[PDB]
Amino acid sequence: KRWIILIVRM
Amino acid sequence: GSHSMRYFHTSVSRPGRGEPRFITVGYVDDTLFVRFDSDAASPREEPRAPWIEQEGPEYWDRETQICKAKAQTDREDLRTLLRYYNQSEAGSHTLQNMYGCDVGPDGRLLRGYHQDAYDGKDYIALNEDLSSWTAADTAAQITQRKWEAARVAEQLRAYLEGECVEWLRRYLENGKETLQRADPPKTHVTHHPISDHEATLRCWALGFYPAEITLTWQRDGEDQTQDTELVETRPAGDRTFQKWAAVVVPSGEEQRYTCHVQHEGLPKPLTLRWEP
Amino acid sequence: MIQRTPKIQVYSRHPAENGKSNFLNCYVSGFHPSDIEVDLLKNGERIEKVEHSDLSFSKDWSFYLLYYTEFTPTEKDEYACRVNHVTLSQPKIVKWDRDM
Repeated sequence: KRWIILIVRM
Repeated sequence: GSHSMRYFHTSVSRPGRGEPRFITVGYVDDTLFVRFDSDAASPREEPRAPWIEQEGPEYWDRETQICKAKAQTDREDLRTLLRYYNQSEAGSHTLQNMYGCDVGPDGRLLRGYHQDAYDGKDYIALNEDLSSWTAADTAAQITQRKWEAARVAEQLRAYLEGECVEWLRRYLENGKETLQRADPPKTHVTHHPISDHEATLRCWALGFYPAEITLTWQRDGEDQTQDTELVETRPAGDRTFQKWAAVVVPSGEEQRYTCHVQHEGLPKPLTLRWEP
Repeated sequence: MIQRTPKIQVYSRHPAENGKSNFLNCYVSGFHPSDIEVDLLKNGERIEKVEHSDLSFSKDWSFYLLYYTEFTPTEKDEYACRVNHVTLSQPKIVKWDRDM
């Protein structure tokens, strides 16, 4: 099950 | 035993040939179970193991959206990193990301991971405490302060301690026929004359799972570390792995040499000799 | 830009028995960047239907790929893997040796 930020940019 | 789940992501820019290619794969231990490729005809995340096929359509919808969203953020990050490193827009560059968790035999988190690399070099990595970062250079320090301000590590920690471990335990139960079965290596020793005074002894290990294994040659019970040729463990193509270790021995000395095989699928570490 | 040249192994899935169906594998690993070209060869000529694994990478971020095809080995047919990479001045050819 994948993660995603619930945006993250470098 | 202990188990792991990992998601790997690669984005490769190709100026003048469209948008960057994005490929991501998921593993449990050494078993691939999902893949996504941005260059596929109708890109979706696809199953690559039988025990993940039972997940319902909304599992596959959410997973596909996450891969697509990740593909987009990598494209923006690649443009960003060109600025951070004062680089031309004409070259191809690479962004890699890995995250996941390790759990012990009782299924509790041993440690989590989240790290990135730019052009094959470490860029920024979440520390084992799951709350601070290690930045490799001053460009990565820019990202580190953006990520500290957004509190990214707090969300990663919640994920790595929560869903990562929980869904890994689920996958381990559903695929227990394979994920919780170690296949021991089939082992033998081959003999290959080189000249009148030398021959190669090759110790084989075939058809084993998982990939972790140790092969050592001893001569008079002492490790022949500096003179043993050891090929990288390689995939057979059928879930199992292969490896061999070789040593060049003076002819007539063959029985001074022993091959030692340790694999988690073996009750005792094996010891093998050559016999004509 | 760091560049790492691929390691190459050519081998079969099962022990080679002349006349019996098998799989020929070319495993390229330890390379960067990720662009690479891999051909499996039969008697010097390129085999047409070769599948490959999806791009993945190791702990040190170097990439690895498995190219493979169904084949039936014989005593006379020669098999090989041909690899080209930015690190190589010329395509490297590695012959299949059923004892390696």
